[PDB]
Amino acid sequence: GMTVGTYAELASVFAALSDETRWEILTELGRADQSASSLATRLPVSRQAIAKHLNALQACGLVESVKVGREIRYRALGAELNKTARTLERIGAEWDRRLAAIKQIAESM
Amino acid sequence: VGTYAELASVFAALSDETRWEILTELGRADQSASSLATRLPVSRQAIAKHLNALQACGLVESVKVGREIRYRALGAELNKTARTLERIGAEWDRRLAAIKQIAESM
Amino acid sequence: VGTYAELASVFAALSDETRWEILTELGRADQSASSLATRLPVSRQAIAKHLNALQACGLVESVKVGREIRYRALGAELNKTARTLERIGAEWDRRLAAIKQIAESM
Amino acid sequence: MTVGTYAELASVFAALSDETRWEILTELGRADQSASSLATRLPVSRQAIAKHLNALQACGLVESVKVGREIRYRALGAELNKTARTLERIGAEWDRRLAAIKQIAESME
Repeated sequence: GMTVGTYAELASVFAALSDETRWEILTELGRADQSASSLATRLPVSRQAIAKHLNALQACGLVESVKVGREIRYRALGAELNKTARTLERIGAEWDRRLAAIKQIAESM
Repeated sequence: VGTYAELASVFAALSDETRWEILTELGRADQSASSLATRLPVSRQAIAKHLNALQACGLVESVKVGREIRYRALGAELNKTARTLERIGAEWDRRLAAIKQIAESM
Repeated sequence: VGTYAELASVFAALSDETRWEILTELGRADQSASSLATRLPVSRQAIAKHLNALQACGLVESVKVGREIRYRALGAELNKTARTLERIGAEWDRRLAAIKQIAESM
Repeated sequence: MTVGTYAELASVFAALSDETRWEILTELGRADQSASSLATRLPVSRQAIAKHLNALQACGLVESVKVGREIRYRALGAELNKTARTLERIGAEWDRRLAAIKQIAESME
C-alpha cells in the first residue's frame, strides 16, 4: 500500500498537513467560508504568509476558492482528507495482518 | 486539543520519501537499524535520525529481540490518524453537501 | 407566467428617457398631446409615438374630456409592477439568506 | 420621479425589458446555474444566454458564483427591491396628486 506511487500522489497533502498553522487555517475554513483578510485578522500570520499557505492548500486540493461576485473567500474540502484517511487505513490494516502472522507463528509448537 | 500538534507531527514524519521507504521496509518485516542501512542509500546515522522521528510521533517502536534492537511499524497510529481525518472530513463534507443543496438543487 | 410578458412590456415602456419624461409629466396631471408639447421640450412626433407605447402597455389611458382627449397616468399599473417585483425579490432574498446561513459566519 | 431616478435605473429597466431575461432570472433565482445548465433548460442559444448574462451582471441583477472549474450565476433581489421601492413611491405620488386634483375640481365655481 506503500508503493512509491502512493507517496508521490499524497506527498503534497502530507506536506500541507505537516504544519500546525495550516491546520489552524483549515479548521477555520472548514467552519465557515472566509476571506484571506478574515484569516489575517484572526491568526498571528502575515497576509503574505496566509496567501502562500492558501495557495499550497488549494494546489493539493484541501481548499477551494469561492468567488461570489467580486468577493473571494476560501473553503476547506474533505475529499483529500478522506482519500488520505482511506490509504492510511489500508496500510494500517496490512501492518496489522502482518503482525498477526508473526504473533501466530511465534505460537507454533 | 493537542490533536493538531499530533497530526502535524505524523504528517511531517510521512512527508519524507526516506521515511516512507523505511516504513515500506518495516511494513514487510521488523528490522534492525543495521539491516535498514544495508538496504537503503542512507547511513546507519541517517537511519537512526529518521527512526527517532518515526518513534517520536508513534509510527514506529523499538524492541529488544535477543541481543539486538529491532524496529516495528505500528498500524495503530495510522488507524488513529485516519479516524481523526475521517471525523474532520465528515463535517466538512456535511457542510459542503448542505451548501450545494440550498444553492444548486434543481 | 403571464406576469413576465406584461412586466417586460412595462419595463420596455419605462426604458426610454423621453417616454419617462412624458410619463412623469402625466403623473403630475392629465393632459392632451397638445399640452404636453406646450409644456415639455419634446417634439409632437415623439409625443405621439411614446403615448402610443405607454397606452399599449397599460401605464396611461386616454380619456375624452368634453372636446379634448386627455391622457392619464395609471398608478395602479406601477403598484402592480412594484408588488410583483417585491414578491420575486423576497423569494430570491430568502434563498440567498439560506445559502448564507450555512456557508458563512453570521 | 426625477431624471436622476431614470439615469440610474435606465440599465435595470433595459435589462427587465426582455421576457427571455425574465425567464433566465426566474431560473437563477431558484438555483445557481451555469450557462450550460440554462441552455439545457431554455430554448435560447448559448451565445444569447451569454449576452443576456453580461447584461444582467452589468446592472447588478445577477452575480457569478465561481467555485472550481464551475462558473454559475445567481439572481439577486437587491435591484428588484430598489426598483420596487422607487415605483411604489412614484405610484403613491400619482395617487396623492389625483386625489388633490379631485378636491380642486370640486371647489371650482
